[PDB]
Amino acid sequence: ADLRRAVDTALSNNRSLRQALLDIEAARAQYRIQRADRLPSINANASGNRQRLPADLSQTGRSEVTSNYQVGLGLAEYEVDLFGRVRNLSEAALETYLATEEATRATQISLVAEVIQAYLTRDGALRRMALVEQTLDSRMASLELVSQRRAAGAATALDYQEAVGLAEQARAERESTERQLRQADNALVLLLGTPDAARLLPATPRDDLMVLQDIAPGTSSELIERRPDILASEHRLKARNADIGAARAAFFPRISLTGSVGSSSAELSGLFDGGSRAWSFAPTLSLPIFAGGRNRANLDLAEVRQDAAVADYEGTIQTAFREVADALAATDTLRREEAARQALAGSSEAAMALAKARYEGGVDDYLRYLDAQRSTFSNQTTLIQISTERQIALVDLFRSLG
Amino acid sequence: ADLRRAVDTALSNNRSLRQALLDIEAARAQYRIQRADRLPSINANASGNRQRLPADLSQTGRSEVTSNYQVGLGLAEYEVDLFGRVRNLSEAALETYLATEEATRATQISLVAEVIQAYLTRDGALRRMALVEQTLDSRMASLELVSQRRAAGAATALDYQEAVGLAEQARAERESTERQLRQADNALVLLLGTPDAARLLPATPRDDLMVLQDIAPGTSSELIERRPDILASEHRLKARNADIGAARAAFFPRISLTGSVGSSSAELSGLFDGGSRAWSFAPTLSLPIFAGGRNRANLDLAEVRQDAAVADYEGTIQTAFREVADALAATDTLRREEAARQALAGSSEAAMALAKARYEGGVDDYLRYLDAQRSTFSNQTTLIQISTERQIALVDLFRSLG
Amino acid sequence: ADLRRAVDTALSNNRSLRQALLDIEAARAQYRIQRADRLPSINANASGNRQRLPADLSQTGRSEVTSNYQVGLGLAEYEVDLFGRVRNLSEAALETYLATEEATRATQISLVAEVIQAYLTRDGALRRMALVEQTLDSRMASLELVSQRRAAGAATALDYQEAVGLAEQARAERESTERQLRQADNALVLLLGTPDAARLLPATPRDDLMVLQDIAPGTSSELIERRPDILASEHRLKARNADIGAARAAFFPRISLTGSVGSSSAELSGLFDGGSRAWSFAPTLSLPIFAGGRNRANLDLAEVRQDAAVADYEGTIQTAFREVADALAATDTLRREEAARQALAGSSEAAMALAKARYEGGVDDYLRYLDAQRSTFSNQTTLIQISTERQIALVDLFRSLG
Repeated sequence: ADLRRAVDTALSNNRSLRQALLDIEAARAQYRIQRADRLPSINANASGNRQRLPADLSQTGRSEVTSNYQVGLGLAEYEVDLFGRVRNLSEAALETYLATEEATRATQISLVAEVIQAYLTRDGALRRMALVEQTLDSRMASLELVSQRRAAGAATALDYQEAVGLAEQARAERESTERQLRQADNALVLLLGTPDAARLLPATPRDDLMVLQDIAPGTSSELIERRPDILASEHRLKARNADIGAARAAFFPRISLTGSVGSSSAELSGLFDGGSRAWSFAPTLSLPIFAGGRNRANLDLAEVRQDAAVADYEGTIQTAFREVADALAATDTLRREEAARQALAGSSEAAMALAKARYEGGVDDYLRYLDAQRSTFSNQTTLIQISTERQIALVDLFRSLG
Repeated sequence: ADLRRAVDTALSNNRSLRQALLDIEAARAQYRIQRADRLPSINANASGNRQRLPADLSQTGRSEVTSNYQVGLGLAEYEVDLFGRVRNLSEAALETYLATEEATRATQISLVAEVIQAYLTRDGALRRMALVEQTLDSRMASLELVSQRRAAGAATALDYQEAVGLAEQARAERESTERQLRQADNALVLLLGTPDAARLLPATPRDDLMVLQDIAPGTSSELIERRPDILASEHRLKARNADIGAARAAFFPRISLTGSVGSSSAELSGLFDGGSRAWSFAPTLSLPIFAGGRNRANLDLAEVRQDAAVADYEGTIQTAFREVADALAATDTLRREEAARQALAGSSEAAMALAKARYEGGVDDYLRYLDAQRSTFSNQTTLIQISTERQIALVDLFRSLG
Repeated sequence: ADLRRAVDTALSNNRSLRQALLDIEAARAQYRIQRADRLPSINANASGNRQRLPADLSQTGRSEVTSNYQVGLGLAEYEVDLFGRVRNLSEAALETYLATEEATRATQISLVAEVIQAYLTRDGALRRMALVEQTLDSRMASLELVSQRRAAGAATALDYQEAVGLAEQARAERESTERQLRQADNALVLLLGTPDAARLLPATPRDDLMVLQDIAPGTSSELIERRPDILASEHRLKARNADIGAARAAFFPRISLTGSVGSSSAELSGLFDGGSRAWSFAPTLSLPIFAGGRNRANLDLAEVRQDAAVADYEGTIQTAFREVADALAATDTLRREEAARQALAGSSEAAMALAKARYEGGVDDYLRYLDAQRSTFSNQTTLIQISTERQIALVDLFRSLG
């Protein structure tokens, strides 16, 4: 329940997700930029050229100056396309935008998985703190009791020293778990991206289930169509195919019309006089009859780049298969390992029942009971470690499946 | 033996390796592109310009219309190079291609190293599974025996509980080793890059020698001459020197030759008529007498980049030296460590022989013999871990030596 | 004291630091390139064009050939700016240079941190070697003593075997510590960057204070004003905020002045004749009245990029906060953990003193005294790991604080 709230807070507030969404907007931006090329590029051109062979003659000087002033609209190099290398670049940018969309979706999924994993780590750390704190209390009781035994003379100073060492070891273990818990809290507050994230998280552990325990892997073909990074690789491959199309179109002759319409006169005063509405059409065909590789090696470059995109697609698919298979193996083995560790914890708890029965029966002293307590609580905390690690493995499996 | 088969399968099928050779074909294509600039670049130009000062007059209107149609060949701004800045870019691309060749060779070497290391890890994991399976069988034997002793009343429930806990601990250990083995298989499958990779590997481990156990490091100068990434950095430094040459050439005047040949007429009907075989010839000397840093800042940028390439080359040399030194230290220490661990395993085996002699002699019960079994089994698997890690260290040493 | 010498050697000699400094020189050069655009770009242009409708007529042929030769200076497209898009690019280059300065400062401080951490690791490894060497000596002494006891028939071969195994385990531990020490030495010599770096480091550990033990974190705002990476992110944000200004200026009309001055003649002989001193001076107003998204998408791309820079700045702030919080938590918990471990080491020391008193008193065996020595040396060496890790945590806290 709180996982959903934390994930919502992250998606609303995490900075890396905002960066990814802005990458989305920028991909749309250059897609629009490239798409603008297909449409006419007409601009208002107001140019005045003063050219003359002798010197001086400024501001209507005494010479044969020709001062042309061309003011009007100009079609700035339209490229009508037989194959649409402009169009090829256009849907190449479109494929880049789609790949960016898939990549941002993958980043969102990864951020959610990190949030859940850090949450689970924090919960496990809280449980381990309860366990280690009460184990240190058990060691303190044992140390005090051995201290009384030595004071009464029934114990050597060596036993007091070893009890002191055991208490120190318990303190060091508690310090290590405290450090782990603080690191987990800081990681969570970073992932949530809000300075009040320490207020949105519960202060105590709970035994409530948080993530679904059984997840069906399905087939590899389904994973191909659902995992975002594979989709991103597919879209990049499509973009590289678009680049191959552009390179192929570059072979063929390119025809461009340069147009203009406006006024022109030999003097500035006649700029807005009748009879100067000039125009210029200039269709031009360029075709390199011998490229020398200038156009060909571009084609081979695009070809090999598309092949590299194919290889990248295959490699990403294989990596995703590797990752999901690892997650499945980890989840299965960890389910069995947690079953074994739960059986072990139950065994130590049975030892608790027996040792307590003996102690209350006056057969075993308090030292044996406390030793049993420490044993069972060590077993319980090494159970919590495995449970947390299994939950993290489940989250990784969910992330891998998309 | 099967290691070479796995390496062949990887080099034939690995997707990242195919990506590397595709990067080499791309780099070669890029060099071809840059080399095409040195050779003449002519193109067939067919242009028709129609211009007139008043408006309308479309399709031979009544005015002083000026229509020009030029159809023919044209040399598009040849740069006659006194310093060969085009040539400088040429062998800069060539050095980039050679550096990419060295980098791809290094990637192939790394792929081989990972394949070998993963395969060794799989072998060690198989041995560890044998070890842990028999350790768990020992634990269950002792558990059943203690269960019988409790049933007969000769043992407390505490002993039965601790035997249960030990069996659970062994089961958890077996689950951990199973997880490790599955992950190793998955990594090997990914490295081989084929869905049938599980058929190219043996289901059982072998004690045969696998990789050469002693490798001579030689001298540092040799490591400079053989290691592929060092060669890549050297070729990149040579490329940066060629860039410095190009920037120096940019200071000097450039001779730009532009020419054309074809037909020109005032009307469309007269394009293919006699007496229109026009031609152009326009050499140009572009030399910026005051660059303002436009050409000088390019220069110290190139010199700074060449110095940075020098620093990178030295840093890569030092990194390779660190890697080979680390690999040598690891190999030596691990040889001695495996000697110690083999001595320890032999010691546990001798203790096994003595405990078995006692048990068959009727002096020690079965529990002591089973305890000796578990002890020797743990020692033997700790030996296998060191042996596997030493093999991995040898492979890392080979990889770092090129 | 030797830390200052080592870090000075690093800054003088480390190849990655020299790489960063050459990166600053490159960034300064790239800014000089961009700043050169604001200033006039004049060009000594010497061009000769020969064009005529019929064929042949080369070298003063018999036709209407026109041979125009222009030799002289030329102002190559001065862009007088109403908003300063060139000025905006200059500001962007300056911001990039400042960001690179902060990044290089960050690389320097990180290099210092790694040098100090490696040096601390080397010192701790030396202490651990002393400890493990004497632990192994104790194991060999116990092994010899048990061997002599067995030879006299007072011990079973089982005790000899277990003593042998213990000695082997101690040897394996010694090999592991030797490997760690060698790796630390190699890392240190790589960080220092000189072949004679191992000459510059002492071969013995020392107990003096090494870095300041208490460091005050201060406020978050102060860290915002001191950490180099956050300053680099701020400068990159400023660069993008100049890019958005450049894109905004791209909307507005831009004026270019193309000028020239020199000689013109219809024949080569008359190039240096009187009255040929010609010139041209040509306003051009370029303004796209209908961009079609060509400029508008550039504008929103700049907006999106600046927003992404804002997100980057915030994310880096949060990352720095996470790092300093982790460092503080680690330092505090590690201070308490080292206190506990020192108490434990003192406890084992007192236990060894008691065991020695008993042994010299003839009550305890030499085996008991040797075991007490081994226990105290194990506690003392596990103290050194905590102390070294605490020192490394302090260095990390210093690094994260800038």
